[PDB]
Amino acid sequence: SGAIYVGNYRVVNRHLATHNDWANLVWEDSSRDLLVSSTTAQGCDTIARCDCQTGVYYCSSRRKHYPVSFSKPSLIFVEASEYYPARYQSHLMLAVGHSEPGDCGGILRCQHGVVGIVSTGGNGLVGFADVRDLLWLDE
Ligand SMILES: C[C@H](C(=O)N1CCC[C@H](C(N)=O)C1)c1cccs1
Ligand SMILES: [Zn+2]
Repeated sequence: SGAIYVGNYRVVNRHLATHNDWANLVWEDSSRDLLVSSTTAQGCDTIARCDCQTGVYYCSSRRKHYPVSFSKPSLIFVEASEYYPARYQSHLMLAVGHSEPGDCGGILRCQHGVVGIVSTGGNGLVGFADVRDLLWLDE
């Protein structure tokens, strides 16, 4: 569970999107595990516009924030699940750290703002769906 609220937008994991999210759809990318829906209320999360590779993420399965070094967004293979078949997920960043099913949605932040949200995990690794390239979220 977890979303980013910037302007009139809500950024969630596509596999966790609700009926309301789909009925108020703006953009969705299955390959990125991302969905953006429209909100009535105005959001105040600052999206980072950078090439930072160090940050801090929220881990609900531990109730702790964790500093991580993370990779640059890229096509990483992700194993089959009840939401998607085996495939390469684009714009994915990996870090050594704890992630469990229930942790998707946790925000990764650097000094510049929100970088992305927890999207994958397992094997002592955590994967983040990057949002920095989505410049339309600001306007
Ligand atoms: C094993 C599972 C995972 O990697 N999944 C399932 C949920 C959907 C993920 C995806 N991005 O396709 C893959 C997770 C462990 C920790 C957080 S999610
Ligand atoms: Zn940054």
